Amino acid sequence: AAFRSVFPIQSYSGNSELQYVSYRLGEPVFDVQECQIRGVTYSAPLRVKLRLVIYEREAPEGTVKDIKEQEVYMGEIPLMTDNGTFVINGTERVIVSQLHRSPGVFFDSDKGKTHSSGKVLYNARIIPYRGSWLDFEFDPKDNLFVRID
Amino acid sequence: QRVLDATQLYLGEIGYSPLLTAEEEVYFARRALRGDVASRRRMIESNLRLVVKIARRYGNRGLALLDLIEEGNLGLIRAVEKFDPERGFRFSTYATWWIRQTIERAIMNQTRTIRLPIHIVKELNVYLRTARELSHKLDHEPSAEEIAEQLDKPVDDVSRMLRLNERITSVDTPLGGDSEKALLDILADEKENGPEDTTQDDDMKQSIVKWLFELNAKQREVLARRFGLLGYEAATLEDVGREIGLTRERVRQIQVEGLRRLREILQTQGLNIEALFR
Amino acid sequence: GPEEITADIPNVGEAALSKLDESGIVYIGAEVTGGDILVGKVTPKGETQLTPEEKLLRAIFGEKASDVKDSSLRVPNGVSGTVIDVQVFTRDGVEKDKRA
Amino acid sequence: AVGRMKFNRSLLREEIEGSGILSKDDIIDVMKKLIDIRNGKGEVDDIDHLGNRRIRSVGEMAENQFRVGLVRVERAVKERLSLGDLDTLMPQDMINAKPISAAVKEFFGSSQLSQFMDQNNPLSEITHKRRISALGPGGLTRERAGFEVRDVHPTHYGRVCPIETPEGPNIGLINSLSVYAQTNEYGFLETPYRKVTDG
Amino acid sequence: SGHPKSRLIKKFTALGPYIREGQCEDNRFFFDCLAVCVNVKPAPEKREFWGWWMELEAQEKRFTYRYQFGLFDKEGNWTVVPINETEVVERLEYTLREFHEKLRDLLISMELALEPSDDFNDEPVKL
Repeated sequence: AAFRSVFPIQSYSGNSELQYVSYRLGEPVFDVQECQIRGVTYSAPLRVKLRLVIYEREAPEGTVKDIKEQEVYMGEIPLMTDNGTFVINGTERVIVSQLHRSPGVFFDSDKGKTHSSGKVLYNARIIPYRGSWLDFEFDPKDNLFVRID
Repeated sequence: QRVLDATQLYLGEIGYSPLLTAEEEVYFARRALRGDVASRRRMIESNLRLVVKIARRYGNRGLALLDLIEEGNLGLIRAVEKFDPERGFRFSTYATWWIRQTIERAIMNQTRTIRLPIHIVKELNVYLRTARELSHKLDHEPSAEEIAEQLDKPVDDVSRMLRLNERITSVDTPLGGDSEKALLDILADEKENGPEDTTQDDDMKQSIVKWLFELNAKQREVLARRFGLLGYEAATLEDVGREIGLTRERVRQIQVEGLRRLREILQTQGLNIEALFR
Repeated sequence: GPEEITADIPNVGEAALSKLDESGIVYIGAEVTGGDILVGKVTPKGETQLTPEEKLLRAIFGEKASDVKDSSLRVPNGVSGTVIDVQVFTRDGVEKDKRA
Repeated sequence: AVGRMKFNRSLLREEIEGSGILSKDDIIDVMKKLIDIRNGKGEVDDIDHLGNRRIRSVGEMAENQFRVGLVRVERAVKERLSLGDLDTLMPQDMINAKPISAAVKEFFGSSQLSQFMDQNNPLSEITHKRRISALGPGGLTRERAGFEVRDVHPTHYGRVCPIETPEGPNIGLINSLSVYAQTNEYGFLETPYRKVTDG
Repeated sequence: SGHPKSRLIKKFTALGPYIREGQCEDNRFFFDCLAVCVNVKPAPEKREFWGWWMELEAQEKRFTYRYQFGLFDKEGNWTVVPINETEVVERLEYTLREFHEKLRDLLISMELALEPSDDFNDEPVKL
């Protein structure tokens, strides 16, 4: 999901595009006992198979003159052990699960004084998982005011 | 009324000069190199956008953006200082060298808090480029031994140059995540003695002076000028030979005699070599 | 220079150096307590320029000055345990001693 | 997918999926619903209600950090690609391993939620792993946590323990998951119930 | 001054590398265009230029010009001596004519007149 989200990366309309093919995870060189002793993480490397395409000139959606598949490395993800723990630098860490507010519309009110008359001012709020916020707050004169972030 | 941050004002400002054509650039340089300052002003004032374009690429190093822009400006001033129109070349090709190199030397100079020289930073960048190319061959972090293998250089040299890439930490950052404990709470003033060692030294000095005056005069004057202790200077056996007692061998003799008397005097107080030296 | 590891540490007697082996690390199973030397680490230093009281002291006892200072890993104060494990790591190229 | 589900379920649409970005009718429907909420028809929500609160976990937050590494690798790849050449160069030098490793190690090494396992029991290990904290990235802090999210809710029953939270500055921000409390496809805490039929 | 007289020097500087600002006077402006070097070999300071050099006289009726040719010496002056060589004279003439066209368009944009002087008639250029 993350790869097919961010890939393919293309150039600045430079008739070249870096696309994603498939990935694969390596074997850990150290199991958990040896890597708790050794002080290193318990990780596994991802050899991502990539492919660099080159669109031709005078070819907006013409063919590619040059494609080249090359299995590249990047990063090293720590594998979760058989109990829910990681080994990070010799220690043993637990990623605590987080409870956050659900993205989407959210019709909160105000319900405070906030006016010196006690009128309530309803405001929508559109939270995404990623992106800019959006409110629609009312004004005390019954004006509807957007605000962005 | 512009919003008054330094970057927006500058980037809005630099567009107030039309970019020059090739014959235009050559004519302005012809006027400039014979000492007409207006031509220099026009040539430097126009190609500021070149400096922002070149120093755009050098972002997100140690220097902030406007520092990179202003250091490229210095090289641009150097470039119009030494441009030749007689080669017929476009000015951008010649100035690109000067601006790119004087931002590169800026990042090599003004980044590290402990200033490493140029050649050490180029040598460290050689090794970091080698490690970046070596990481795709063995899919782990290349060691100091691995870089020393791939460059056939000694392992201690590459180890030293990588240890000179320390990324010197702050003090004021808190530790443990919770914002209650920075390095000022952890670090101890190591050069300043506390009151314990500072009173041991003064008590030892007074005890030494007391034991020396407990020793007879001819021995303790030799042992005083011998070490510079009792308000004297630390003199040679040849020096106190010519100064007090003419036989240097007898000065050694009275020194050994005084040292034996002081050995007895110290051990009468129970201070043996195990006592003073654990 | 390099901080060595050996069991010839200046200004400490045999009463603490009994528990280390000849390779400067303590014996497994040794009942150590508060203040004893676990790992004897000599550290080099230079430009001593002794105050004349310590010069007179080392001349009284005939003691030599020590170019190596002592940064041995000793037990913290209060804890008295039993050494159950010694793990010796070494950078490649460095020579392992008898213990490693 | 979750935001679009909660969206189209909040303004009463039959679909539960669609375009992840907004559209014109989305904003117009939110405006009309807010207006009707002013006129009386429709009621306000509440944040503490656990139909308005997800559960992020190691997969979700780790994938978010992986995306954060990959957008910087996309910036560097667009810098390498359009500038300079074409080239017949191979895609082994256009990608630097150390930003992605730096991002994922910065998460797993020291985030707010990457904590040591308090390993002095079996029980302490389990109740460290089954922790539902509301701090961290995208979450509030202790200084501006009002008396509402500290509080217990009539929706906590069967999802979150009401008697297991550490007292102190973070009371009811470090809630613990109930025994049988599962987790949805989307992530809101679901709990088992056995169906009464006719009688 | 006794004219607009301050916007016009800005229009001349916008016209291009021709106006010498320090060589201007009261109701009299200066123009030269260094175009052909005498040699490539020496220092950029010591490279003398084949170029022209004209002065002005400002009236509210007309603008007055007197053309001269010659070289730009190392001392920072001009001497009226033409080099008998065809294509460099064509270069000086062509660049001079482009300058005069732009200047005539400029005084057109201020609705002024471009009159030659009484001493323009000895210039071998076409204008």
